[PDB]
Amino acid sequence: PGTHKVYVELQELVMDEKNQELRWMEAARWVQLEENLGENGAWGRPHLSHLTFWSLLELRRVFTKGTVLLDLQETSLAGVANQLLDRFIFEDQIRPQDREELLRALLLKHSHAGELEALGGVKPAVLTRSGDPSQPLLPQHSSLETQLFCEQLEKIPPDSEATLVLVGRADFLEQPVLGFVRLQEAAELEAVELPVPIRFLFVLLGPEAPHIDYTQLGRAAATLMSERVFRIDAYMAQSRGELLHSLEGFLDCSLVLPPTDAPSEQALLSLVPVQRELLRRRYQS
Amino acid sequence: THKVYVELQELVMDEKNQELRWMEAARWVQLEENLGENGAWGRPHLSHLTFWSLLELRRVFTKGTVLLDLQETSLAGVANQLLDRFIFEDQIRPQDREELLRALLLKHSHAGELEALGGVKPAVLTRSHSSLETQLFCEQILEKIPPDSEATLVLVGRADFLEQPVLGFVRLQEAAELEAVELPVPIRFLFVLLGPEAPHIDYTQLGRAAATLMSERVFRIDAYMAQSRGELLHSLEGFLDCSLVLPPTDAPSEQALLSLVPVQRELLRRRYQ
Repeated sequence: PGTHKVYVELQELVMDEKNQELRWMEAARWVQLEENLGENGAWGRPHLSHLTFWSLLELRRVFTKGTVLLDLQETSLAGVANQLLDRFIFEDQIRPQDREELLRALLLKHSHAGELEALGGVKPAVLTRSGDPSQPLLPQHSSLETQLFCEQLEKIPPDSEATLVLVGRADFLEQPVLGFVRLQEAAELEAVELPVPIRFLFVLLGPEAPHIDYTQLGRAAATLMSERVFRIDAYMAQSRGELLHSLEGFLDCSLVLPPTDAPSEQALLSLVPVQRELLRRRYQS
Repeated sequence: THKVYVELQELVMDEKNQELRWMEAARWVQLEENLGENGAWGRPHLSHLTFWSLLELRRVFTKGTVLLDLQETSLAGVANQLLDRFIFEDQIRPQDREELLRALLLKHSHAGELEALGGVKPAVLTRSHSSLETQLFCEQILEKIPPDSEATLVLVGRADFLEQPVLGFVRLQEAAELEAVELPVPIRFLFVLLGPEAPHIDYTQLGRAAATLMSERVFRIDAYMAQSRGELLHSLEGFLDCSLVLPPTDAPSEQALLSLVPVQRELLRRRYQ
């Protein structure tokens, strides 16, 4: 009752091919393991969530100055978006001119995998000063997980609550912004098709910047939400400082594996004690 | 192109005489080997890195002091030019120059001499917990080094009088066999990481990150043909692009690490092409 297991969904602002109207569509989901959604429309193989260094860099940077709304007494996604944008303006995260377009982007239709066969496809999109969507200026890199696992719901616990992670690109925004919202009571939103109530909202919006991949940033946020210690801390957090402390503990026990010319598959096994001790340090203090 | 042998040395004190000196801490030939207490080299292992180590390595490399094709054959001249360029780039004050020169010119001890010293303890420079790798690999060379190999020396120290952490990257015009520091192969690259006590900075981890960076073939080639600090920075950004982070997870360790094999093989496909 105090804490629940968390199902995480990552959704990205994308362009559909048939009508060229930008819409929210899920890209990956976390039920104790990450499943990615390919271009064909079938979920890939579940796998352990590996994070890039830059994604964790940017997650820490946007979380340090991030906006958090804890125990927010609201039930609808529109009201939550209104409150988050008001707190964004209060914290100088966004300018008041950005509010109308950010709101109009937040209540777009949240689609799922079932619409991929109906629609022509999905393409990455960037939201402009007006309502028009654009083609991203920075070079496009295909998703690594899509290239690895994609190309070829009964596991959800009954008392689990959902977490929605929304990543979007907006060229008119001055800097990337983080929005973390914990609802006072878990509420069923139209954003998630599943009958799992929503407790947490992750909103990561920003302009195109070097070393910032918003898909990878959303993956890092979702992996952090799927971590047991951070999940408990987010449930019990009463301020942004507790979330930041949990994130520092998360990064202290993260294992960074640098490039090496010879992947032997046996020198990798030499880091089993390292992984065990890092998990011990994460679980103890 | 040359094969590398990286050597990490740290500023320490000896119990018997309380004298500051540079002590062997780890070496890189093909995998990382750490020196623990009692003077026994640990098991060879993959050079895993911490998030904060690579963080601060990038931070101090961005403001790094880079000397390339330096025409010196002794450690004293390299140190003199390095602190002169430190003063020129305003990394350190001119008053700390004498003390830093005194520190960089202390005796460089090695594995064989550790037992005769009656122990070695970590030290911090004044102006006047055990390592994870030791805990997990050390509780229990010339043949391996290729003939046409050149060595890298990573010098790591703590100096409270310094205001900020300072990185100095020196590349020699010709490989030199320094008399002060004895190595099986001549020194070419010289990493100098100094600074005060600061949050999220473990200087052992900074030196390990620098040594792992220098052991990487692509960065080694780039530093061989680098002509400015920007090229080194770009190679470091590519290194971090290919860097993979494993978050703390409850999966079984063997399967958890084996899942990273295809991710690594894809992540390094165009790096070595």
